[PDB]
Amino acid sequence: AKNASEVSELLAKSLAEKAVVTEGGKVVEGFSYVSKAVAAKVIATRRAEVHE
Amino acid sequence: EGNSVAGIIKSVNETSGANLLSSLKTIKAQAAPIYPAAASSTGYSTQAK
Repeated sequence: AKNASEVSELLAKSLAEKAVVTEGGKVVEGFSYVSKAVAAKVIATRRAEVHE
Repeated sequence: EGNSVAGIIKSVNETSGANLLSSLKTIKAQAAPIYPAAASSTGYSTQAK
């Protein structure tokens, strides 16, 4: 009961991280996008291994 | 005995960025020339006698 607020957030985040992209109301399944935090780690691990 | 620059080049290349500056005095002293130690005396050799 007093951890039920944490039960709800993991229900949201599991639906949030498994989010689908909608274009015209209908989903485009088979659509791959790369985030600006995913691509900022590709920059940061490449700026790290060149600085090394 | 291979040369010590290829020992410096190799032992820097196979070192991660976290333990790099910790390990430089290891590579500095592993590629030092040998200056052999002042041994025990054994004075007045066969030809010296």
